[PDB]
Amino acid sequence: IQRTPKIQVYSRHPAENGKSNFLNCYVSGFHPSDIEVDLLKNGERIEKVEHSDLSFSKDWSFYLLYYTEFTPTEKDEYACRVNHVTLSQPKIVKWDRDM
Amino acid sequence: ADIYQTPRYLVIGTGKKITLECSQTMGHDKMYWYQQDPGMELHLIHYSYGVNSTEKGDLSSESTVSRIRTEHFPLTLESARPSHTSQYLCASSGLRDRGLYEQYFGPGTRLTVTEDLKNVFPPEVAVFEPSEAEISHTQKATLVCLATGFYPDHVELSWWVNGKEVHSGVCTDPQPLKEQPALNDSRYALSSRLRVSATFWQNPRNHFRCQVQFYGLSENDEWTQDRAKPVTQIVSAEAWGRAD
Amino acid sequence: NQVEQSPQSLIILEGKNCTLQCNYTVSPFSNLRWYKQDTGRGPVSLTIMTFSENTKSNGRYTATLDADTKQSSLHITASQLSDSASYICVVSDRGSTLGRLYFGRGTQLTVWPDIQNPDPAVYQLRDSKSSDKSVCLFTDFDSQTNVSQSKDSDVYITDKCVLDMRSMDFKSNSAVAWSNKSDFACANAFNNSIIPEDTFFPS
Amino acid sequence: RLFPLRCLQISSFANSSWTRTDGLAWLGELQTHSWSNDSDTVRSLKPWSQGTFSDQQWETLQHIFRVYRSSFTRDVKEFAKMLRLSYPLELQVSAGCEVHPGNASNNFFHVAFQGKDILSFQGTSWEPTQEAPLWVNLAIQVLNQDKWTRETVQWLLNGTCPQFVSGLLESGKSELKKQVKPKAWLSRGPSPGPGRLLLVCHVSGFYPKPVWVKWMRGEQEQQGTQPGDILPNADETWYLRATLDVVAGEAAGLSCRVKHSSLEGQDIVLYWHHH
Ligand SMILES: CCCCCCCCCCCCCCCCCCCCCCCCCC(=O)N[C@@H](CO[C@H]1O[C@H](CO)[C@H](O)[C@H](O)[C@H]1O)[C@H](O)[C@H](O)CCCCCCCCCCCCCC
Ligand SMILES: *C1O[C@H](CO)[C@@H](O)[C@H](O)[C@H]1NC(C)=O
Ligand SMILES: *[C@@H]1O[C@H](CO)[C@@H](O)[C@H](O)[C@H]1NC(C)=O
Repeated sequence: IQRTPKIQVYSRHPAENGKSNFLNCYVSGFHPSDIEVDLLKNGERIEKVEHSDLSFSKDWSFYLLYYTEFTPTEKDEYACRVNHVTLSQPKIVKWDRDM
Repeated sequence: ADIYQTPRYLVIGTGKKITLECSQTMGHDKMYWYQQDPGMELHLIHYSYGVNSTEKGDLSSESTVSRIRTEHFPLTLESARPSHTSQYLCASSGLRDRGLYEQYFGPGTRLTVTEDLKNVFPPEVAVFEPSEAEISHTQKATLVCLATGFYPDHVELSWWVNGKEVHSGVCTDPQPLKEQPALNDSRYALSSRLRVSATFWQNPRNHFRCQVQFYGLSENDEWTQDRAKPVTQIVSAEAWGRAD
Repeated sequence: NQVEQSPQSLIILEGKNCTLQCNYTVSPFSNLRWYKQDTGRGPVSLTIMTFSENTKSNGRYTATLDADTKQSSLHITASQLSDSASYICVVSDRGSTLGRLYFGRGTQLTVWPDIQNPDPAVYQLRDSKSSDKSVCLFTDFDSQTNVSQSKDSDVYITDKCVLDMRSMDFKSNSAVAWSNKSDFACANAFNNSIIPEDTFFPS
Repeated sequence: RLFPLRCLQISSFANSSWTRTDGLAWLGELQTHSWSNDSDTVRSLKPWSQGTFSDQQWETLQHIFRVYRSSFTRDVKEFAKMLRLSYPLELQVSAGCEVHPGNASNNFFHVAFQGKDILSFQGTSWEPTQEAPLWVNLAIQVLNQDKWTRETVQWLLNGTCPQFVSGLLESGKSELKKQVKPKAWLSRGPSPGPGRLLLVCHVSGFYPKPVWVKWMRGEQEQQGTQPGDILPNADETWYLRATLDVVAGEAAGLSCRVKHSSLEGQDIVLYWHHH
């Protein structure tokens, strides 16, 4: 327990209802390496979610890009659940279309 | 200078505790403990990186080591059984000069664990005088020394001329010969020869003595036998220069 | 084992050369060492060479290394009796105290006296005033003779032993035979041994 | 030219007998190599990952790593025994160099224990960092005996590294100069106050990372611009967000301006309202 992850969710392209897109969840200044990251669709995790190889910033903290393929709809909300030895309960950050 | 061990030989009764002492002045940090059965290779049992560090080796033995002072690396054996009868070798690595950490070994401790102590016997010692025949043939004379009936094979024979230890003209058997070979706990025999000039044997001033340093029991061990407690001791026999 | 030595044991005459072999499979290899273990004593280190270096000269002993073929030879020049010893070959998988040492099971070398002027004989040694054990001394034979043990619980015979009179420059083998039984004399004490046809027996 | 090589390593050790040491390599901002603890080899992630280096030069290196990994993992395990370190462990290494114009370069090899610096390789030896605990001096002793490892490292930093980057630079030429044009839009996040508004400018899809986004009034700069982090896209591009806390009645006229290398003279200009 030293540096705690956080945790930014964003899109590759503009949000278009019923049009293919990518969802990026970036994490993000943590330590140690043992992170465990899930992407939620209405509260339920996605099977096909590829990432980049885990790497560390100059300050020795780690970071990961978690990306998926998805078609945004206004009836559906996507989220990113991150769990790590630092924070007690698994932290969730919603994807905000507006911000 | 150097690394040290105590004692050279140790015989203990199956059940008592065992301390094997190892000293090292060199200031070396890394230190080893090795075991060696007559003939077989060396097996590493314990090793210390120095300081306060003690680790097991590639052999899973019963002994424990401790390292509370750089200079000291005592091996302690709690149970003591026949299976522990070996030679035990202390060592240390540490820079001497150029770069690569040489390894320096102790003189070692030969342990022997017996089922009962009344197996232990000291050595009886005789000296045998050169023959008239040899003297007039080779112009030389050869004293022979017999150490007989000692168990265990825990002995250091030495030759003494005029009260000083001598080495030139001496032979002592590498292998102590077994008295009763077919038996499992036989006592031992050991022969040595000091050879000197015919003239030197003929001077009555010249005094020859053969002495055997037997490693036996501590004056702390249990003893209920009728005979004399076979303790650590020197046994001697001598001879005066015969006028021929 | 990962460190193999050849030969197992060899016998050479004093003042002659000889070469001992060592092959390893230790990976990663860093350094090879030669240890001389005189009987009933601790090993003494002689040479340490690295992947880098190919020959280390320690007085009369000289080591060779070929990290290419994972092979190291040791070479003794003008050998003497004090050479007779087990020679251990050790390999380290690190260039610091942080590595392990893999030991060979050793080559057993024996050096035997070159006796140019031999004179075998068996002498009856004057009995001690205590021990009524009659002691026979086979002596002054060259090294091409072996003394066989005969131990019928009543007769004792010790292996041959090389004695060095440095100040006269004389070296002599010897075997000692004794028995506490009356049916024992030196005229036939040895007999199990193949002793020289021209051995001297006095009366 | 800001194109340094960063050879990076993450070693784990959860307890006495579980370990993964995965690594990677960066040339500036791009990932060139990927070294998973499953693989015997370092995987090459680009058509130009081998510089001018021959297959046999690359084999020489491939071997040095394969040995380094395995040797490392046992050595760390022994240091734990030697230095009395409790076993949730985390080791990292950052090694490489950059090539300046003219003659030479500067190199580096830093290792870190539980995210704090412990030692670097300086010149010909290992050196402990200022803040480092005392048991480091003991490890550093044990390391500086190993002349072969020390000289190998020295050769890897002074010699191999800058020969490799020089190759990587010219055999990656066409991809390092490469340009990808950014796209930008406008949105409206939660209003920071009562009568106010939060203007939000998104920008994503640009490969030369060094970018410039600022909200502007009358074509000339304005101060309340609050830029975000420059976050990574899936397809090795970048995304920047920029927000302005303005009063509603003067959102009219405001403008998001984007200066990136892919755009020549012309810049990307977006006006409000056009959300
Ligand atoms: C720098 C890289 C060069 C640049 C060009 C290549 C780029 C290629 C692109 C791919 C990038 C891949 C991702 C990056 C991976 C990490 C890169 C870091 C470079 C690794 C340096 C390699 C050093 C090689 C030395 C080595 O393997 N030593 C081995 C083998 O040596 C043995 O065997 C040898 C024969 O093979 C010799 O006989 C030797 O005497 C014997 O001891 C040696 O046994 C040890 O592992 C030495 C350790 C080395 C690391 C020190 C780490 C500090 C740890 C202390 C921290 C305390 C921890 C307390 C809990
Ligand atoms: C990492 O790879 C090495 C290579 O054999 C292996 O020993 C180790 O167990 C691997 N890590 C784990 C536990 O997944
Ligand atoms: C070592 O760690 C792994 C998890 O990383 C665990 O599954 C395993 O049980 C641990 N082994 C020991 C020695 O407890």
